[PDB]
Amino acid sequence: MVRLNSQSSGSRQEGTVIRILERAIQRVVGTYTETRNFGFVIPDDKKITSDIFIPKNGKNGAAEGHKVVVKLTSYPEGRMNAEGEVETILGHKNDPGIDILSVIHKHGLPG
RNA sequence: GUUGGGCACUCUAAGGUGACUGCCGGUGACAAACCGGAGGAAGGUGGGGAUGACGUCAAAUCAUCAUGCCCCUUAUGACCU
Repeated sequence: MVRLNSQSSGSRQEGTVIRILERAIQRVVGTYTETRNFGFVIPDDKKITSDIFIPKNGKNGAAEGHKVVVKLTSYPEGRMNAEGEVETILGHKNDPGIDILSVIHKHGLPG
């Protein structure tokens, strides 16, 4: 649900998200990255602007540069990013056919 | 510590070493960089003080001092209370 702002700064009508009724995204594919004490995953859907925090026990074997599926445990809240767990490792992002395989996982196509 | 007690530690202060993106992940010209690893007291210009250029104000000082020419020169010298 979106509240309608009285003033628009442009041609189109502006609005603010007041409430979330239904959550669409529950899985996110991306590229895993390893920091010192925690992971992240950079989402292939760039419409997800924020990097998904992976806690160290959610890594499940994912190395640097591996395309990974990630299940959302939490959503973003304030300035905190979304956290998750690596559900699947696809492989490395430079391996032939992982590009397409990443698509197959992004939509949730049958294996 | 008061005393014997080597003197360990601490302190004192001479002489050294120590940080360099050096090394390791990513990233990116395969480089630089950047992001984050470690190690270390210290992390990415260690932190402070010291040491700049050519400037102009005929800026200020003859009550720092000195000073060419003036003036005072039994006083514009000097001494006391």
